[PDB]
Amino acid sequence: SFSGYLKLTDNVYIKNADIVEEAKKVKPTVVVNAANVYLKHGGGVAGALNKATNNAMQVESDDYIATNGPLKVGGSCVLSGHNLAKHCLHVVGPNVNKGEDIQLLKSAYENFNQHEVLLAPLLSAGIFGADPIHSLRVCVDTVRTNVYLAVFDKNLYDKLVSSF
Ligand SMILES: O=C(Nc1ccc(C(=O)NCc2c(C(=O)O)[nH]c3ccccc23)cc1)NC1CC1
Repeated sequence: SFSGYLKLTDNVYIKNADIVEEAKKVKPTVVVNAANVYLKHGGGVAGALNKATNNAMQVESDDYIATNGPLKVGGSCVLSGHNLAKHCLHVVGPNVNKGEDIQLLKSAYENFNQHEVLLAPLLSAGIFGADPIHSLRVCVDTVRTNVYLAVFDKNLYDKLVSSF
């Protein structure tokens, strides 16, 4: 099971870890991907998860978009977790670097409530441009199911814990 996580609330836990390595070790029921609306997994968490699947995540994602069209910002879809998890919940948080509305971050975290337990990154953080301290606050105030947050950067992890 999940190990070495610091407890933040009744249901939110956090660890300084690479979500790829965490997923390979735990093989959770659900791993969250920090997706974009086109499911083009180029960089950040999405690029790293896709690379770990040997591009199988991108092949499945392209078939999903060809059938269904793009997701909405704040929306999600459930696909295979391949070699990382039973399922991957692809969630689209707003990308501040593309000018998207930061109020959609709460809608993005609401997708997590459809799953009892998840391994996840902070949405809209990293290359999506939002303040990770804000993202953690919205996560704690929105998600009611059990969420295990993996924060790649050690210095950001320490700041997130110390300012919580
Ligand atoms: O390449 C990797 N891992 C690996 C590579 C990159 C990341 C990463 O961009 N993280 C930042 C991030 C966070 C976060 O950390 O809060 N949230 C986000 C939301 C959207 C986009 C990005 C982020 C994460 C993991 N592993 C290989 C070597 C075995």
